[PDB]
Amino acid sequence: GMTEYKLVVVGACGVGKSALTIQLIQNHFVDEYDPTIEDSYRKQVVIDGETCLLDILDTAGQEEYSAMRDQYMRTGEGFLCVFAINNTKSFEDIHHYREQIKRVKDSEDVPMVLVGNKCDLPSRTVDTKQAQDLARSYGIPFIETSAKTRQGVDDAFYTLVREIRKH
Amino acid sequence: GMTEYKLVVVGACGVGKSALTIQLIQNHFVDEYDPTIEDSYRKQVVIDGETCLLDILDTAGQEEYSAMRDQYMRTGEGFLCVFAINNTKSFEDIHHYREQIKRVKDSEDVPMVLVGNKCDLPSRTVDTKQAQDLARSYGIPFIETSAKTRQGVDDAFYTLVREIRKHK
Amino acid sequence: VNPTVFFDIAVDGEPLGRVSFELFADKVPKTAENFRALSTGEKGFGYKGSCFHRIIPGFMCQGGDFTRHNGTGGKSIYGEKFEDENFILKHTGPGILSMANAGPNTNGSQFFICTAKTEWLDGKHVVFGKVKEGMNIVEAMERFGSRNGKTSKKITIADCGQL
Amino acid sequence: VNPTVFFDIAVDGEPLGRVSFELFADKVPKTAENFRALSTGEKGFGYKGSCFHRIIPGFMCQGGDFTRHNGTGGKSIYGEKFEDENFILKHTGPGILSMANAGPNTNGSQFFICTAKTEWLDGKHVVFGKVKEGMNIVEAMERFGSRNGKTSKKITIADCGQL
Ligand SMILES: CCn1c(-c2cc(N3CCN(C4CC4)CC3)cnc2[C@H](C)OC)c2c3cc(ccc31)-c1csc(n1)C[C@H](NC(=O)[C@H]1[C@@H]3COC[C@@H]31)C(=O)N1CCC[C@H](N1)C(=O)OCC(C)(C)C2
Ligand SMILES: CCn1c(-c2cc(N3CCN(C4CC4)CC3)cnc2[C@H](C)OC)c2c3cc(ccc31)-c1csc(n1)C[C@H](NC(=O)[C@H]1[C@@H]3COC[C@@H]31)C(=O)N1CCC[C@H](N1)C(=O)OCC(C)(C)C2
Ligand SMILES: Nc1nc2c(ncn2[C@@H]2O[C@H](COP(=O)(O)OP(=O)(O)O)[C@@H](O)[C@H]2O)c(=O)[nH]1
Ligand SMILES: Nc1nc2c(ncn2[C@@H]2O[C@H](COP(=O)(O)OP(=O)(O)O)[C@@H](O)[C@H]2O)c(=O)[nH]1
Ligand SMILES: [Mg+2]
Ligand SMILES: [Mg+2]
Repeated sequence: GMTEYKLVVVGACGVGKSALTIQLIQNHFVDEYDPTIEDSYRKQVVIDGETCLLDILDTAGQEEYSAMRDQYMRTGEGFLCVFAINNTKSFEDIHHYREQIKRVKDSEDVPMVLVGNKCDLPSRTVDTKQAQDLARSYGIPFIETSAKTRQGVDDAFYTLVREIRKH
Repeated sequence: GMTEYKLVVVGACGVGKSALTIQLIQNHFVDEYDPTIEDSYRKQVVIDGETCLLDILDTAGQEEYSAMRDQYMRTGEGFLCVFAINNTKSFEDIHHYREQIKRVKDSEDVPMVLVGNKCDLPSRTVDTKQAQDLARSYGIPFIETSAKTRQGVDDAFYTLVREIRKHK
Repeated sequence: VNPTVFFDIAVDGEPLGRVSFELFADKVPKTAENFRALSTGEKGFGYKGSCFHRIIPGFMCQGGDFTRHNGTGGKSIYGEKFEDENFILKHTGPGILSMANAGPNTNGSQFFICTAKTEWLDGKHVVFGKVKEGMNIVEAMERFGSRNGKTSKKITIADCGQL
Repeated sequence: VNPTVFFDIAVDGEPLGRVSFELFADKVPKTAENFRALSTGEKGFGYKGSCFHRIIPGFMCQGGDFTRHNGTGGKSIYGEKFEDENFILKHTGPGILSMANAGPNTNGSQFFICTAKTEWLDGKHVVFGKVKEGMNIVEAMERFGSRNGKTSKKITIADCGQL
């Protein structure tokens, strides 16, 4: 039987977590804002010649519920830590996310991938070097995506699966 | 906020796990056989004058998937162990479920309630004192229920919540 | 004086019951009038025919999207969005009626009815009413909710107006 | 020669594509004839208009309840249920067409199409066909499934018949 991979998409609100997930699962774009309470998806794929089953938890970034992320981090295998290229606070929030997962699962080597969505945007506030810098300290990759054109969507999720296989 | 109780309904295929749960949640009796894959429900209730939130997992009784009960047994807080009073085999399956839950939870003290369902049916093969004896030997309550008439439906779930509170 | 409005709720088209609300026009006259006018439809649009798209047992029932009918739309009688009027009233318990939003000053037509105390929403959503009659119907709506709010049946406002 | 049948699949009324199946009348003539007759509708009833009610990514797509349209019903051309013809053929991989049931000798009209190898169903479900053309339609149907099989859109057999 094919292996199952439990991926968790995290990040602040409106950064595009659902827009990325729906593009992967449904191959269409959600232009309207439908804020997520919590959603789960299933998708079978071939990554590097192996058929595998992706279990994807799409989470809510509302700060009021930041104390409740412990449960889904204890069950998840890999984490797609999403900020937006035009949201400085979302960049600063990634530290609390990583420290949460480190403490929840009791490890410093947890598969993660940094995703900078809204690459198509005609603005910016977060540079790519600082992304790769924090990524080089944790030991994780970085991918720029756009759910409107589907750029980098497949790459983002597949890189995280490859990171789980190493652990 | 109100306390949330993670209840799991277990037992052989076709004993009435889903019928019991849907009566609790929707006050409606499903007379058709819709075999469950997995289903979760929520309901807020008042038990002994305190409001709480029931989270109920409806499980699959198929024997081909018996080695896959591990994850839901680890996260569940209390277990409704259902057999049908007209199905001797389902009563015998109860022992295997309890042994699993003990083995998965690494404990002899797990909040559990034994439920003999379909007590509206005219021809039982498991006698009430027989299930009462097994419940006593387990140190857990026993309740006869009917998802068709709603007899003991609220009682079974509420008694499970009371068992969990004492476990605290 | 505080007006009173009613919803006639249906489940998969079958009538369920009437819920009435008192609208605190004495504390939030602008928010209350928006809900009142949308309940009567006197502006040419409103809640009649729309559904409750989100029902989370133990917390609240949310509805009010009559423009898109997917939980992302809705509009007020003052335009697409209007400002938070005030936060005098708080989410003190079941039956509280309050405005849904997507950030500060984004009130439209989406609302929610509390089925329990939700004090972490105080200062963030404008409370403007409370269930007067028919709290049992709101409790009955919870039979078709779920953990993330997806409903198992179509819960609609078959009729609505002012009492 | 084995007969061939087609399904025209629609998603919320929008056409998705045509799937065709070869039915192994040489190995399971009674089970193949049931599925063939239900596809044409020649007995006065059959699959046209019925939906796929259970889709689980990584495993299968299940449909065929044309009597109750809720996953509990369906009927064969020999009565409500008929016996297990044989278990010669195995669930060897994607595209396999096989009969759903509720235990031994309860074949009705519900069927399933594997999207992977499901070898633990061998000897328990009668295999009687395989996808001939349009496997990618079946794969596209997966995107509307879920862990417990509930579908996010209505997947229907908009039309069907024998080629
Ligand atoms: C972490 C899980 N989780 C919880 C939660 C929390 C708790 N508690 C928190 C409180 N602790 C107390 C100190 C002890 C105990 C533990 C328990 N279990 C849960 C649930 C069931 O786990 C799955 C929630 C919650 C809420 C959101 C996202 C995730 C959430 C969310 C997203 S957007 C929004 N909220 C505002 C939204 N905006 C729009 O809809 C916009 C759309 C587009 O533009 C117009 C239109 C809006 O106005 N409302 C109207 C108001 C109620 C609100 N929706 C809603 O539904 O929240 C539901 C809920 C359950 C009350 C909160
Ligand atoms: C434990 C969870 N779990 C799984 C499962 C299992 C696995 N694997 C098992 C195999 N291992 C490999 C060798 C190692 C690896 C781990 C992974 N993840 C899962 C899922 C996603 O966890 C939520 C299943 C499964 C199936 C049932 C109940 C629970 C199940 C179930 C109930 S009734 C039935 N099955 C037969 C059913 N009958 C009716 O529908 C009746 C209706 C009324 O009367 C006419 C009509 C029927 O005929 N079919 C037609 C055929 C496929 C079949 N449905 C179905 O849906 O199975 C789904 C699924 C996912 C393939 C199996
Ligand atoms: N320009 C642009 N907007 C995006 C992109 N991804 C998401 N958005 C917008 O960001 C808003 C919020 O998207 P959402 O998926 O709900 O983010 P979430 O709250 O983290 O799940 C939506 O209006 C989306 O249209 C993107 O790649 N480019
Ligand atoms: N007469 C009677 N029938 C019941 C009762 N409970 C369940 N059933 C029937 O038994 C069958 C199986 O019920 P179900 O809940 O789906 O079994 P499950 O696999 O344990 O979930 C259904 O047709 C139900 O209508 C009951 O208390 N009385
Ligand atoms: Mg989202
Ligand atoms: Mg069941």
